[PDB]
Amino acid sequence: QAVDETLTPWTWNNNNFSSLKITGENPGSFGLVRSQNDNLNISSVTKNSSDDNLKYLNAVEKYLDGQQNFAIRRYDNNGRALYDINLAKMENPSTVQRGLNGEPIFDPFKGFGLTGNAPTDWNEIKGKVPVEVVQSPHSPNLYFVLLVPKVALEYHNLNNQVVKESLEVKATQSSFNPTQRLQKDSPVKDSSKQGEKLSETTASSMSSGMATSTRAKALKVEVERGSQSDSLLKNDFAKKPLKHKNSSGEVKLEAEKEFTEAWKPLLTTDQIAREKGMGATVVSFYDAPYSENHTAFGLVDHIDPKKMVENYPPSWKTPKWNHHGIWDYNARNLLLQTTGFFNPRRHPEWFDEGQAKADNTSPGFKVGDTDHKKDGFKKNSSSPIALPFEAYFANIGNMVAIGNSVFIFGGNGHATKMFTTNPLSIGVFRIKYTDNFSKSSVTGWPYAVLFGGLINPQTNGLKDLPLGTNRWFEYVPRMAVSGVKWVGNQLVLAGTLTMGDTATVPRLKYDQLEKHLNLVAQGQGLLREDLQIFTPYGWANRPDIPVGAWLQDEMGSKFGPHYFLNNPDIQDNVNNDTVEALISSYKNTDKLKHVYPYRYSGLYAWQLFNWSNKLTNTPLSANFVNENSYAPNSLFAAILNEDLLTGLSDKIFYGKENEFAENEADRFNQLLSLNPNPNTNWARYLNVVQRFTTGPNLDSSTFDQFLDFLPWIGNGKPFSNSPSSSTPLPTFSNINVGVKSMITQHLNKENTRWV
Amino acid sequence: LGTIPVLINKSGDSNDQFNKDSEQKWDKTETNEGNLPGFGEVNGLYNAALLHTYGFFGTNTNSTDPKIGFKADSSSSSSSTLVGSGLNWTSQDVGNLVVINDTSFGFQLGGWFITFTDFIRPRTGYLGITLSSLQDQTIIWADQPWTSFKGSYLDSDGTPKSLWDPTALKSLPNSSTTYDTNPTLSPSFQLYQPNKVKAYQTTNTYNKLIEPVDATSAATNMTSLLKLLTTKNIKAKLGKGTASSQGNNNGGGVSQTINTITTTGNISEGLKEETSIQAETLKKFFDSKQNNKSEIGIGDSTFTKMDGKLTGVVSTPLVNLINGQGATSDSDTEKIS
Amino acid sequence: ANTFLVKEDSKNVTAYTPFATPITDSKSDLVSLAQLDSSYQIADQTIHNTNLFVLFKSRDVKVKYESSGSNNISFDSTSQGEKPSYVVEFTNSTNIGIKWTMVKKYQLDVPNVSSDMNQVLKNLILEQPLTKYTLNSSLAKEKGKTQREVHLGSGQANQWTSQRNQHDLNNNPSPNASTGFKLTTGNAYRKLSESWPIYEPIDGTKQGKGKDSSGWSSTEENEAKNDAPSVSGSSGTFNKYLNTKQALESIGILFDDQTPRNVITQLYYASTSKLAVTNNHIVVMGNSFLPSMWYWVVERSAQENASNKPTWFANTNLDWGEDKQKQFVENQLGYKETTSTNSHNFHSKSFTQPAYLISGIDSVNDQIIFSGFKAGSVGYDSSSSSSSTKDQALAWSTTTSLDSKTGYKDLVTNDTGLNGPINGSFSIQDTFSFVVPYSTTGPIKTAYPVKKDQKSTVKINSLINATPLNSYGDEGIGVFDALGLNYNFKSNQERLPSRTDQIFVYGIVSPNELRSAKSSADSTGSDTKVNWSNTQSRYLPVPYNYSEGIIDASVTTFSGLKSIAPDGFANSIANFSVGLKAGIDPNPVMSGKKANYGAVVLTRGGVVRLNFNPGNDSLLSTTDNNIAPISFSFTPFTAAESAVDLTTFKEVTYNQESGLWSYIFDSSLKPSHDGKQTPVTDNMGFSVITVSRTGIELNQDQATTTLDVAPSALAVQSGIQSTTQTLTGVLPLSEEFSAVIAKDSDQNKIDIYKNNNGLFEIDTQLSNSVATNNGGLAPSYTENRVDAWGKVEFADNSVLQARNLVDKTVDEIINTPEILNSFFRFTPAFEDQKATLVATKQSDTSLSVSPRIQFLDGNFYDLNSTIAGVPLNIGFPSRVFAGFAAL
Ligand SMILES: CC(=O)N[C@H]1[C@H]([C@H](O)[C@H](O)CO)O[C@@](OC[C@H]2O[C@@H](O[C@H]3[C@H](O)[C@@H](O)CO[C@@H]3CO)[C@H](O)[C@@H](O)[C@H]2O)(C(=O)O)C[C@@H]1O
Ligand SMILES: [K+]
Repeated sequence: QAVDETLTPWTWNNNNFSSLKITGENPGSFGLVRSQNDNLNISSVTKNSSDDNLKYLNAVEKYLDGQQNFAIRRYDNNGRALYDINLAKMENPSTVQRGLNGEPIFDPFKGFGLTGNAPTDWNEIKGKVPVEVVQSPHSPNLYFVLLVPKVALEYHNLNNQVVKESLEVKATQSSFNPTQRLQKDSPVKDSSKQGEKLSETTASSMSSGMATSTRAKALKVEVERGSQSDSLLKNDFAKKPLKHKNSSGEVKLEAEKEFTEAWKPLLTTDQIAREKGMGATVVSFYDAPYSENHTAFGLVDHIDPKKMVENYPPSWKTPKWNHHGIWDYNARNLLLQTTGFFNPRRHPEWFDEGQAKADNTSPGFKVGDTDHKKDGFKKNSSSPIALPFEAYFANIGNMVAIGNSVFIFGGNGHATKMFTTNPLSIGVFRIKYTDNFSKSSVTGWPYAVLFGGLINPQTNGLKDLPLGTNRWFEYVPRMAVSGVKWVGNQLVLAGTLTMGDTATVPRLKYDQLEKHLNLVAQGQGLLREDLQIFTPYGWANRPDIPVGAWLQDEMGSKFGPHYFLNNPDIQDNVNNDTVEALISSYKNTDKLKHVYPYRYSGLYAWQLFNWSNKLTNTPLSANFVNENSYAPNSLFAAILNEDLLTGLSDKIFYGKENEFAENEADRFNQLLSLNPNPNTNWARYLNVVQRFTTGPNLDSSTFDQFLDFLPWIGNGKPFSNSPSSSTPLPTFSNINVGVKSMITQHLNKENTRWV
Repeated sequence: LGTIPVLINKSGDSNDQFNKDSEQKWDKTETNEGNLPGFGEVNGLYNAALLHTYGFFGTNTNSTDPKIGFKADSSSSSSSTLVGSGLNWTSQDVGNLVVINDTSFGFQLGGWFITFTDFIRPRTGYLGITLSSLQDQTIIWADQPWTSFKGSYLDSDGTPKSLWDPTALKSLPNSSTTYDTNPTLSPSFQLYQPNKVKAYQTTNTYNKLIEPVDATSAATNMTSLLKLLTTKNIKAKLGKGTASSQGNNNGGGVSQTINTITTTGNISEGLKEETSIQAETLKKFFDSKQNNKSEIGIGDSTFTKMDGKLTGVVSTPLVNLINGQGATSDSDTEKIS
Repeated sequence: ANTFLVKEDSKNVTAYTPFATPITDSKSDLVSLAQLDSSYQIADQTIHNTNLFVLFKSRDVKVKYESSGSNNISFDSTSQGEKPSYVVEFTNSTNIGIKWTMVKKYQLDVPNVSSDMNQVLKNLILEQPLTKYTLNSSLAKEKGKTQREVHLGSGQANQWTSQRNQHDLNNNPSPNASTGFKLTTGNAYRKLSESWPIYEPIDGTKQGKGKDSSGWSSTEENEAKNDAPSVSGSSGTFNKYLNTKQALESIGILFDDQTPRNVITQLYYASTSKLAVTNNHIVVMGNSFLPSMWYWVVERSAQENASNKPTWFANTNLDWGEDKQKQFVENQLGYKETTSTNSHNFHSKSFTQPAYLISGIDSVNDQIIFSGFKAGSVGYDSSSSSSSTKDQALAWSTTTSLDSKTGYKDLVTNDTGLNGPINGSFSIQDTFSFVVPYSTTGPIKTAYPVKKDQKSTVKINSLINATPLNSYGDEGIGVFDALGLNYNFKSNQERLPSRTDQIFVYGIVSPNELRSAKSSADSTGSDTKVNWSNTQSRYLPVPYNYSEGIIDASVTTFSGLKSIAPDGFANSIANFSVGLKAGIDPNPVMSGKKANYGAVVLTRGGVVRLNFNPGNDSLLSTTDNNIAPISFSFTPFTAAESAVDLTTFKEVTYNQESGLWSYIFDSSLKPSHDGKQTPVTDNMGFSVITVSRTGIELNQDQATTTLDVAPSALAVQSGIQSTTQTLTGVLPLSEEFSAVIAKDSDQNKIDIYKNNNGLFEIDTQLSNSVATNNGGLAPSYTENRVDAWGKVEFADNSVLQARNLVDKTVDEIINTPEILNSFFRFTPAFEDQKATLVATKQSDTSLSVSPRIQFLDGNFYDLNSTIAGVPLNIGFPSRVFAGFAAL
């Protein structure tokens, strides 16, 4: 009960909490404290080869219960300690007694009435450590605290052969070489299947056009359902005249032949939900500084992973698949990349089997059979997105309270991060109270649906950032979270955020991988880098040409009229007489589409402007999404609807409006948007953000001027280089680089003099 | 965070060196003597300028020339790789959100404190951001640097503040123990691959895109660069890797953001246009202010030392307590009972 | 009036209490009371200074147009179709209950027609009305002649540069710009004396007869009929033609059996749809469904048995924002010339924009606000004989060029397309655009596509479209014009407006302005004109995300554009607007400034805010012409508001306490049958959209006298909706609560919806509490229950002795309301519901107390409360306390 001076205050790395300021009727502080003692040899808890992690983690918690003490003492308004609150050790623990209207029975000098019995699950809460504390905005003397297993603090002090990196260091006995891990060999035309390519348009409709040319025509693509029980009648997007290399066996993503001791979670999402001692907990409690009965508990809630994972969007059951489907799946697998939008080859932190499922196989859809008409149907999934131990504690921390409810926005991830492993906050939990605080409820939702209302009007920074989405939640935003607080009247969020993947929107020609090793390694999970890299000489004409169309100039002797290398100077001129042969005739239908005999080309900005998940002026608009970031690559802060965050229902209901197409005939005429069904409610959650910000309130090259103005912390020198013949040049801005000249000779040779 | 990578052909090792002088021509960007890569470079920026700002060649960052860099040659086929900046910070190194008044708020992000002062009420001619940088070389050149940050808080004199302790750092998961650890798994390490590239044209060098070649055996020609992938080997060649860094041996204590007024971040003479392009008039407006950044809201955080360990803070609406010490008799209230 | 009026049907208005109960005997057949026959129905109604103003129109109405004589428009007296529409003023004669009695009755007569007017009307032709079931491809019309075919001819664009000076087309880079669209195929066009068909073509590019009246009825009408036969419970194939007869009846088209009545009749019947009332005037305007060509300003002073005359819109000059914007519209109305003969159109006879699709109409202070869409009007060559543009409409994109100096003023005053075609397709370098890249020997000249040779002998007559598009031509610029998809390539990408297609129009009209209009309408002999100088226009396209699969980066045109339109329309190209409503901000303004007011109106994909300056009753402007007229703001709908079927709009209320607009949609308004004659089965239920204001409003503090950012609005689908119940009425009791009255089967039921942080949800316990009235006007009181009146427990009498209040007298206690709040403990049924005790002296030694309790509407009720003067007799208790002293 009374104060013990042997426990000293500390800051947790994952949320940076250490104290709460109490406000209103009796001010003061609560703060975290721990025992001062050194020589914490956790490696003495020996791990055998013949058993799983759970009995080891329970032995580490039992060891830490002996080796350390933790508590949450109260202080007065000047910082004098009042009472100790070591939750593992305090005398006569009880819940608070209630009147028939749910109110706690109280009188300030006596304190609260105690029932004389502890809350539910007391036999497994007593081992947990408290890590964040908050106060009710509307109810007097009422507080909330968040608790975790002590391994969520000690994770980096556990022994290194179980708390591994996602990549091995190796013994380097043959000397080191970074090319030995990379799957690298490029695909080739099939020696026994050359003829299944797209057909050339034998006659093309006039459409009241007039001009003509000698060049080869556009290529037809057709899809239709037929009458057969398990096959289409046509499916030209599912053609496969390319195949992988043989180099002492076939080159492919095949985890069991690469990962000899595959990296895996400390616990799976279905373990943490059922092993009630390993899940995080929130409790309500009551406190008064000068009473006889100064402190007692309210109610206990589990921050259950299933209350987050069962609220993932329907597509997160099949993270190896996306709404473009068969052609995009094949083009990614041919380039040895991650298929879908979230697979574990890049993102193992959210999967219960970690690296052991780092493959493109069995994506929840029928693919790779002997006939293009037989591929392209929905089936059972091989691996859904989960919430395993490492991602779970990155989704814990950063609390706030609003009305009769309290929240958890997740941490920065420094609970569970490793040098090749990037767990993050992927959303928000809420805990809600009912029957005048007699009862409670718990839920959570991902940022992917909560950010769905973002549009270009909602920021004073730059426009068109890779933050857009559509009717399928295949864009997956996640954050290292700085916190949530009241800025005067406004509720505000801050941190760092994942964009969509900007490094792989431009795409390679199929054969050239052996001269582009970094650009494939950056897609392979071997290089975990999100920065954009200059590589234009090896890109194809468009990111979205289907794999059946590519093999139209294997010699390069026609400069590939339908598909060739991205050089900007040798683009086909549409002029105005040219269009009738190359586009101004090839009309599409409800079963027929075309690939044009036109040499498209352009540099990195034109690639992103066409195929990035850019923001726009209206929500759910972004039909193109590439892939999701390794790590946070944006600043982020936002203003929230605190009312709507209080008003939204506990359970999100999705429906068939968020499902991928069941077969490819529904993919050919695929609906871009739909109204919510009568039973569903997902569209209500889109609007929790009012406004957001990302950097300086500057436009165009002016922003590159700010990038040049700030000092580099390693030497105190600005990247602009101007504060001291043969002087050096700046890096970000173009001012004083090279020479001035007039743009009057460029492109159209017009408007430049005045506009 | 200071962790943009740079592209390299050449290390500080014997006969592998690249020079600040007689090997780079800033006045002649039309030819290979300007050393622009044309392949494998980070988008939007320029590599040789970034190498100069890092000081990988010349006496800019160290008491003698480290001789690390990139060169374009017309005599032979050549090899390169990306390498790190020498810094180990990362974008997950974000600390406490703190609110200063009814409209202004900020947070710690690695070696910086950042403030979003105008987000609730924007204005014309204001850039909307302020930034304060840490100075301590013992923190900035550490191997796991964010572990030295002890928390950030609002203080009752009207400023945000933070705590640091140079005694809090620890070694990597192993000390190499018995073998030459070239791939030291660490927060700025990556498995960067060889890029192999054809000879540059001696004149009219950039009239066409630069052409890469089969890199699948290229690693044998570039073993010095493969050793330079680990940040500790970059720091060693920059003279930062050991006690040659100097400064305070201990020196934990308190850090504070720069002073501010209603004029701070007003750049209205660098904003808008009437003669030229807006970045160029902002560049003119910045050039006379390179030695006076604090009125732009850009600068270094002030710092004071403390005795003993820093473990954390606890906070009240009147006072902040360090390790739980700093309380007072409340002398203005003694006579009331 | 402490009541809500509910239109139970086409004839009956019943008054409801805040307890969602009818006031007894209040239910009144306003048709019968207006001494109108059983063919009349209520179109619109409004309260002004506590009297009820009703607009009635007749299903029996028959109008005629005879091109000769000159009382050209008249009612058809023969049979029984002399059935003009009436406005009627009713007053409540009783102070207990509701006895509506008739005060003033005004007939809405047919327009006078001048000579100049009747020459345009002779050959005026009108497009068949757009419906629910009209497709992008139904609208689409066959592409007309190129500018260089019209002029030079069959022949070459190798001579385009030698020749364009000899036809006033100097420096014109657009030999292939379209001069418009063919009237031999598509949507039926018809004169005032003809009838539209019940059949709409699926591909109007192929399947219509357009203005080919004679061709329709001898060939293509039998095809349409055999392909698309009316139901008869038949069923057919609908390969070439939808059959929209029931969708037609739905939007107010009238019928002798299976044939619609003449155009002039449907014009009149639509024209008398909406009303508004000021101290001096009744104004009457048309619906959002047909174009209207006239409106009424009735002088409320008008003698008892008079014939109030409508003012033509062709005689009503608006300010479109800048003179150029007027010229754009007037240039494309038709060919003007002193040189031509019998070639008469609105432009050639010096009329202005002749027709609007009106959103609706309201009054604030003594001001009429209106808004709507410019109904497309263009010239068409009705020539007979080798006329190249024969049977062709003369229309062109007027969309601002790429090089246009940016900033609004510049954009809308750009000389691009001003006098003729300029827009088509352009492949500069390798960057496709439909819009001219620039607008050098000298400056670019545009000309009207009637070749100099035929200038004397040509016949260009006026038509009106069914929609806000001028140009139906099946080229790619038409889609981009209609969808808002033309953009510049500068360092901002500001969107390039049209000034002829998709043009929204609003204003505020002063009582002097309504006075000219009445003057135009009474004008002896010639056409008198009216200037309305408090108006603006705005390019307001339908949203591009209400379509799919548009090509960029076989260009997509109207005949191939794919609709995904969620808002109850097949088509995704023609904008629509409905339920304009004004309202006074309740939010205080700085003293010595007058109360703020706005209006809002729904359009496809968003709510529009109109903003006013109460100071001089003007549109809000700001000094800069760079920022765009600050009188208008557009806030786009989310998925939830986009999903509401806008063709089901029933009514819009504004509440001055909440400062909130309620838009009621009733799905019982859907037609019985599809265009394929399939029974329509989602005709059950209703929906409410709540509009609020957003931004910094005028005159908060010294800073907000000046504004350079337009205030806007926000439409939220509130949560009050149903796909099961039949609506009677929605009573917006308060910001926190709405009462819905509905039938599940056939009896009325009361649901209460409670606002939870911006989202309304049913409260089943409060619904049951409110609905338990036991046949009374208000919810029961039960002592032992937290009901609609909360719960009141009285102190025991023994409290007086314990607290020494026996030493206080009755008069002391009775004048000490804080003492007598200590005589009960109150449990609210909803948060912040309040209650007090009213005290009454009973003897020297004793008093009684009786609770005064707030209901859902924020109002206090007690034993003596009335609605409409009728005691509610709710049943609050009384409680004696006794033992107080006499001093
Ligand atoms: C909307 C429109 O008509 N655009 C036309 C453009 C436009 O004027 C420019 O792009 C603006 O910079 O002009 C085009 O034509 C110019 C050339 O025409 C050639 O003649 C062709 C003709 O173009 C074709 O329609 C039919 O065959 C003719 C040959 O018999 C001339 O030989 C050449 O010198 C140019 O004048 C263009 O952009 O090419 C046509 C566009 O439709
Ligand atoms: K009661």
